[PDB]
Amino acid sequence: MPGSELISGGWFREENDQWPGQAMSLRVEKVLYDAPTKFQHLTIFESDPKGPWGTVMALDGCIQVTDYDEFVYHEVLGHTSLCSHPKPERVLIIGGGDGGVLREVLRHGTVEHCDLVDIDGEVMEQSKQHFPQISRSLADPRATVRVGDGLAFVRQTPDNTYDVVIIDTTDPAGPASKLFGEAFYKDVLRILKPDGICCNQGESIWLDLELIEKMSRFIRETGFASVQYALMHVPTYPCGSIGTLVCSKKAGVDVTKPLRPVEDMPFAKDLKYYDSEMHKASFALPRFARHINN
Amino acid sequence: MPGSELISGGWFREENDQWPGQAMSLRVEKVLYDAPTKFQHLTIFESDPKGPWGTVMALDGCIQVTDYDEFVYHEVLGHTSLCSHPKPERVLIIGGGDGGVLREVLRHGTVEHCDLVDIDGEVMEQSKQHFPQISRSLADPRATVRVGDGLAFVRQTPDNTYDVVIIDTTDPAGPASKLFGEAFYKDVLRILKPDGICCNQGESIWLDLELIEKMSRFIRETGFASVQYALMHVPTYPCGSIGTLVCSKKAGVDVTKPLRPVEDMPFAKDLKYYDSEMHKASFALPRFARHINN
Ligand SMILES: C[S@@H](CCCN)C[C@H]1O[C@@H](n2cnc3c(N)ncnc32)[C@H](O)[C@@H]1O
Ligand SMILES: C[S@@H](CCCN)C[C@H]1O[C@@H](n2cnc3c(N)ncnc32)[C@H](O)[C@@H]1O
Ligand SMILES: C[C@H]1CC[C@H](N)CC1
Ligand SMILES: C[C@H]1CC[C@H](N)CC1
Repeated sequence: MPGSELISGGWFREENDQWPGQAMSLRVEKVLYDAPTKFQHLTIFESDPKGPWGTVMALDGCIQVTDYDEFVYHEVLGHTSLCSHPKPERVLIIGGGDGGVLREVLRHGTVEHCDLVDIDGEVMEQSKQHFPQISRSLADPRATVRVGDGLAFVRQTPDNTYDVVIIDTTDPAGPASKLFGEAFYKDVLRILKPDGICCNQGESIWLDLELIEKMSRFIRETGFASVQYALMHVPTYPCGSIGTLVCSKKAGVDVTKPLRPVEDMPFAKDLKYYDSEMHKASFALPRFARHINN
Repeated sequence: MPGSELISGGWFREENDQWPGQAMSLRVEKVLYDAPTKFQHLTIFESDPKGPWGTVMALDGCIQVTDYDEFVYHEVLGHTSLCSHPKPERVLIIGGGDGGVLREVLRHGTVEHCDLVDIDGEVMEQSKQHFPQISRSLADPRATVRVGDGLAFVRQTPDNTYDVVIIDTTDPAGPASKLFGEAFYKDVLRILKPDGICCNQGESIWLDLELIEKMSRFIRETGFASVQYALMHVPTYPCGSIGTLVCSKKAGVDVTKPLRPVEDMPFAKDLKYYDSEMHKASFALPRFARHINN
């Protein structure tokens, strides 16, 4: 479990045994906050003003968000799931304490309410202080923001409660561990309504392709009718990309083409990454990973 | 600018003023070569065998190739350009002294001859010694390999010589400098046959978007009828991606949909990244960059 010692000689170095032998490094202008939380080690620094990255957040030594590229993952998770759903009115976010996916969910006019549950209340608090453009969602009249374990939350929730569940979690080492398990997905399937859509933080085709194969297999077997992995460019996640498994409870749904294209909604031109062309492209995978989606 | 000092404390750190404030880092197991060439600083190392990267080559401190992900860029440049041409028989490769694009170009049955011209004979020599799976192509009877400057080579070539020109260069700092220039593209246009295609090493949408905008405009200005940027995933290039400008001399050519799909050719199944679905997907650009193609 990495902590403060990743910042050394003016650089943050993302050394981790979850990706042995490589580390993304960012020069540190100023550390804004660095402390153990009740659950994780949280570090926030201002990176070199000569580069574009701005403020950076890491949890247990893993880069979470930067000012410069945070729009990609937030938009892809928010809009790829909601544009796959016929009328998403009630949405649950597990994790996502920075507010980024919530910001994108609330651009949707169909959404009446979004619950957000993150185990670590300090992520919400520091995101409010140091990433106001990411966390201003947390104060929305349509949001509830709860501190708690996501596994316990879904287990306490009634059948058929949500239209969309978005699992925006840290990596499997640390308190997100069980959120990558089959028993959790089974409960996710149960709290979804019949036309339910679920997407997650689905890890890397370069480093975690075997995990991605495992998850897509067991999520289909637990009872989701379809699962398709969407690939996105994020320079500051390990190896420059991350994906999301986009899962439909209802059979005969094609999540790879937008059901409700964002281009018909008034906020499409505000987005910096996602549009319907990017939605469709994100499901095309390099030949070596294409078996995930075939 | 950078040399041997990029290896320190068991690690290679890709620090460079072309991407200020950031660096990919790789643990070094054994240094295999590290010395100035006639033109540039060449570093070759075996990376951590606990990680997946294998052998790594850097020029002037910029990572050029690793065993693990070299297939992406070489497949994309070789096949996106050739599959856009009705019958590519003569091909020129500028740069490319590692052999990788050449390996891909020679899979095509239509190719009768390929000239490859790279300024650095030592790159070719070290590629044969440390990267035999990349450099096997250099001895092919269908290739003529030259050590020389690409600028002078194209200036000395007759009009209408080549079906395809591929410009596989290092970054603009160092001997590739003028290969990013409008004078060079004028000559490239002149040496293409009337249905000629050109593609290049087109840099990063995250770090070099203004350069990509300028190049795209001047290449159209010099008389290419169209220019489209294809985006690809390469973990070990800065920000984890790179692109290629795919340029048609003839009007009426849509390079973004394959003219000669690879799936109809006998080697398609041998590829590890590229296929027609990936080709089409490569031209969908995040909103913030999409003005390049639209
Ligand atoms: C910051 S968010 C990812 C950054 C891009 N939005 C990842 C969050 O997952 C939370 N997380 C990790 N484990 C859990 C559990 N078990 N429950 C809820 N939230 C969790 C963790 O506190 C981070 O804030
Ligand atoms: C290694 S190759 C890129 C690695 C992915 N194939 C880049 C080559 O560009 C050559 N290069 C740089 N400048 C020139 C000029 N001016 N002419 C030809 N080749 C050049 C340089 O020697 C590298 O071998
Ligand atoms: C959102 C989550 C942050 C941690 C990364 N390693 C993977 C993606
Ligand atoms: C091929 C070329 C090598 C150096 C990188 N910065 C860009 C891509």
